[PDB]
This record gives sequence, C-alpha cells and structure tokens, in this order.
Amino acid sequence: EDTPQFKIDIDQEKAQALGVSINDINTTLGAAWGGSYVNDFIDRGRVK
Amino acid sequence: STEEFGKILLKVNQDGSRVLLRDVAKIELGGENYDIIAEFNGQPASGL
Amino acid sequence: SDLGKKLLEAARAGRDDEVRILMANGADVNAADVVGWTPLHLAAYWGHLEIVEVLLKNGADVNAYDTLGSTPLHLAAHFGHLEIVEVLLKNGADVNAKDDNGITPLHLAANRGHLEIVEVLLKYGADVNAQDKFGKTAFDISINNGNEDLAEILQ
Repeated sequence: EDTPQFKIDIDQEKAQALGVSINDINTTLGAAWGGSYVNDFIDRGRVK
Repeated sequence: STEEFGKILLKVNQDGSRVLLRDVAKIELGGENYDIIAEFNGQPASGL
Repeated sequence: SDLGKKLLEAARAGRDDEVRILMANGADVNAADVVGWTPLHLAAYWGHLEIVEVLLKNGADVNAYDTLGSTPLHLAAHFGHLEIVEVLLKNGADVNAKDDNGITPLHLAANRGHLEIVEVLLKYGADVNAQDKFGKTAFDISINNGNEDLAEILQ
C-alpha cells in the first residue's frame, strides 16, 4: 500500500540567485541520504 | 506537460526578471520525427 | 491507541460505516501517525467528504498540523477537494495557516490552478499578499505557471 513520503522541492530561482548549482544540490542530497557508489578498490586481491 | 517545460528557468537577469524557456521557444507535444505521414483511402491514418 | 490506529486506517480508506462505529466507541479523533496526520488530515487528502463531516461533528481539531506545519485545509486545497475545503472553512479552519515553508492553502490551490477553491479561500479572507519563504505570492505563482485565468482573479 501507499505510504507517507517526504517531498522536497528545490527552488531553482533561489539556487541561481545564490550561485549554487543544481548538480551539487542533488549530489549532496543523494550522496548523503541515499549513498553513492563511487568506484572500486582492491581488498586483499579482490575488487570491491 | 508543456506547462512544466515552459516554466523551466533559463536565467535571472540583473534587474531580477526571469527568463523562462517559453520566452525563447514554443513548447508542444509533437512527433519524435515528422518524416512519415500515412493516409488510408485518403483519410488521416497511422499503422504498423 | 488501538482504536486511534483503526480510525486512521478507516479515514484514509473512506470506510464510512467503519468510521461511524469507531465514533460510537470513542476512537481518538486526535490520533496522529508518525508524520503528524490526524484522521481529518487523511480524509482531507484522500477526498472523503462524509468522513470529514463526521470527524468535525465529533470534535476533530480542524487546525491540526503535521510535523511540517501543514493542516487539513492545506491538503484539501492542494488536491482540489472543493466541498471539503468549504466544510473545513465553515468549521473554523484557519484560511491563512502557514506551513513551515510559509506556504498557505491559497498558494497550494493557486499552484494547481484550482479556480473554484481559490475563490472560496478568498471569500473567507485568504490573504492574497501572503508570501512564502521565497517571497512569493499566489499571484507570483499564477504568473510563473502562466495561468491567465487565475492571474485575473488575483488582480
């Protein structure tokens, strides 16, 4: 069933006025709250 | 919707006025391409 | 509350007869879920008019607000529920209630282009000059959205 969700609206005008890019806003929001797969590293010989 | 595309904010001018997408373009639902136009016995048609 | 939860579920579902029995049995009309919605919030959002009326008759807080400061009138106005908007206002809903963003029922009705609802709100003393946190009025919204009819109403 449908559940409550948190709708957040970015104000484009204010962002442009402050000189804040939409990509930075969305990366910051998504990376922090959702997580982001950056790239791989090698842990004791296995790529992870 | 066309309305939503129309209010995409392209920029804010120095005097604080807003340049929206609809101020530099016409916005409509139209074909991906306009090359192929069919008729059935003289009347407008589509087909597969 | 056992019955409060049942009431939240029934208000949302629009189960009219189930709401009645729950009212008979004293189910808490001021029950709130985790985001601060009351049965009245739920019924307002989902457009269940009879249930709104029943809840108001049974002493629902008409100006209950959620964890972000939104009220049933906010929801009814936003989602185009004219009759419910009217009922709420008749029952003393704060027509100028601001949520935590400074958004009002007029702002919301304007944004979705709900003409009749805007007029009702205006008729009950909606402040046409009220600004949200970005300094915007219902008029500003109407202009940005290109709603000519709504712009003319808001002079």
